[PDB]
Amino acid sequence: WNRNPSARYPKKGNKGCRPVCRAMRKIRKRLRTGR
Amino acid sequence: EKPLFSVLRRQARRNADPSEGVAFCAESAKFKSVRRAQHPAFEAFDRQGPDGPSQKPAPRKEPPLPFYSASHVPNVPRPPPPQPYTGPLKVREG
Amino acid sequence: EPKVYRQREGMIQFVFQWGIGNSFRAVSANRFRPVHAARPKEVSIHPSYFESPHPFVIWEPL
Amino acid sequence: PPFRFKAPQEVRIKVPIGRIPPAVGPEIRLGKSIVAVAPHRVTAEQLEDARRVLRRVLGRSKEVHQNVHATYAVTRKPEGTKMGQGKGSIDRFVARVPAGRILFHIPQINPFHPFPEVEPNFAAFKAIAPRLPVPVVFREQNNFFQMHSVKDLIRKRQAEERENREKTARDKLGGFHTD
Amino acid sequence: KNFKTDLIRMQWPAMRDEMVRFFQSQNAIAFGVLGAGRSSAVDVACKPWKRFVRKEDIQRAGYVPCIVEKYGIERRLAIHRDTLEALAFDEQHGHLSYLFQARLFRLRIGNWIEECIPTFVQADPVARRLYFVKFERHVAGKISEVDIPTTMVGLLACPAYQRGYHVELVMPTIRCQCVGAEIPPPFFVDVSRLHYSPPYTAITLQDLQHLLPADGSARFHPSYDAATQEVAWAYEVGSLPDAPLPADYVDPNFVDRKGQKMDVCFRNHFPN
RNA sequence: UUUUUUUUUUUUUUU
RNA sequence: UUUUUUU
RNA sequence: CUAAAGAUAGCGUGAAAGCUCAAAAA
RNA sequence: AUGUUUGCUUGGAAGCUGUAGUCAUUAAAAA
Repeated sequence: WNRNPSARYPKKGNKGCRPVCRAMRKIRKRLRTGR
Repeated sequence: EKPLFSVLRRQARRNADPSEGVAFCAESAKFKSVRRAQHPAFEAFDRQGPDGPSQKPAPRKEPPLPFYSASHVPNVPRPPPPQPYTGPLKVREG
Repeated sequence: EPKVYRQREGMIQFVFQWGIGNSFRAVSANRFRPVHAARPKEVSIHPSYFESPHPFVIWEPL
Repeated sequence: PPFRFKAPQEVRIKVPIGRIPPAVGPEIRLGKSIVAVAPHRVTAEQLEDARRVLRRVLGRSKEVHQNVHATYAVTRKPEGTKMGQGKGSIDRFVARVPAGRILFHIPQINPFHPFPEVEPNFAAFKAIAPRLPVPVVFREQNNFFQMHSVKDLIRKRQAEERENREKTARDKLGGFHTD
Repeated sequence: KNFKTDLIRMQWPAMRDEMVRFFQSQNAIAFGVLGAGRSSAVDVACKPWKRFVRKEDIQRAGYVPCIVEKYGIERRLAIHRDTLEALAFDEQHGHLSYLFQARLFRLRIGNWIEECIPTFVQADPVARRLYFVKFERHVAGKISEVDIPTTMVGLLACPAYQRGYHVELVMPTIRCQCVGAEIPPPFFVDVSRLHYSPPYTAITLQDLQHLLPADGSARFHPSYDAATQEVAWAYEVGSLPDAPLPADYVDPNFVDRKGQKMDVCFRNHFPN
């Protein structure tokens, strides 16, 4: 499962919801939109 | 369908005044129409057609489909242009 | 007391093709994008509207 | 008249993996119905197993109908292929089932009109909902209207009788005038 | 011999009268329960649509925006959610009802009354919500196409169903041309007399034609065929003949984002 | 019922 | 410096 | 006392017996 | 509660190892 690397740590307040090297942002949206 | 290079033959025009059936009636000694009495609206509808620039689509005759069908999709992405009208012409009042 | 709304006598329905303009659409830059597309709209208009006072002014239906 | 329409046929053509479009509008079906809530892929084997379970639970006297068919093909990389050597062979077939689409439905109409105190039956759909890869919700739409309800009449009659009783009790004692 | 029996027999005539009177009283409203002479109109209030106001704002506020458009100027109104949805979803385990689009809404705005009928509805596929509902005016003497629903309440009294046969409702709604001041109520399919036949049994619209108004205000669509337009069936499960796929069938698995058919569908090697 | 959240750097939860 | 529970 | 009580919903036995629930009354 | 251990399988089947059916109680010094 996708839980080890640093490209999957959620944004906390004051980051813009798109920090450097993220994949989960586009994974969840896609999932919801259709898997 | 095939190409034609010549003057087309004469075509007779069609009238716009259909006939009607009547029958004698002794209760008034007069000829009464055989058609069933109806609302003016209905009469007009049947005769000329729907009143207005537009109307709702036609109903479904056949029973529903047991499974879903994407009937809301057109036949082609780009329909062809309209074809010209061909047929008997209307007769103008003399 | 409450009253039932009733349209003006002599009115008829009419389908305006192409589109209907406004203040905003008056501007060239604010015109329609596919200018040859069809955008019909059904509106109620008096038949008397289609009558020019001067012969030099006419109404092209198309 | 009734007919037994033949099911579609699988398309043996490689196709992209594009997204699942949304639904146009709500689909209304008489009788019981089972629908999804989210989009996902469903396999022909899954659908067939659901059909078999539904038939076994309901019995041979009841009738059922399917609303989704497996026609979308999908490819898979064979074991023993390099990084990229072209598209792989067809693996299985799936059906693009968006949210709100119906899967199964029983046109059967509840005959018990004067019995609104009993909820519908969804044991057959419960027996297969865990199987499905999507969340499902039970549904049962009928032609029953409010106006045509006996509950209202029962309520009315109870009220009337109460009133009558009360009136009688007040008049008996004679603490107030009549008429 | 017992006296209670005698007493009960003596009192029965009196008891009958009470039920008679109750039904009469019930019927009095119109100035049987399942009769065709029953009104179905509703009366609700509305609110004006303020300038510089979005759909979203109104929706969030707890209201449903609506507009009224034919035979008059375009008017904007807002109808309470708790008031509108209640009519819309009149079932505990149901979705958008058929009857919703078969009524006469007497909307009240300011000092004006509009007699309209919803045509266009924007509802959530899964959830029970209303986003936008359009209305169309109804003027006496003008043909109005309306879909009248059907009812089969009297299902218990079906010999066919009693014997264990399967019964279905083909047509949920029947098209009609309303000209009168009021819409006819829902039709009632009297299934009390429906015997099972080896091949099949069915009911047509000719039988139900007697339920129309006597004044002739309503009339079924001429396109229909009363001699062959069935409304209900009665057959045996797993005893139907085989038929081919209809020519007007469209595969829902090959639809584009735009609502168009895939290029593949145009191919030679594209069965069904 | 609400104020208290990934406050998951530590203490603290003092409502 | 907590709010709500129609008639 | 009056009223009501499914061809039989849940226990039980070896084929039985027995108990309880629904309905009814209060 | 009662007809009634109603019927066909079964060595045997009562409401309660399978299945079909699934209504009968208040009435003759009522006319």
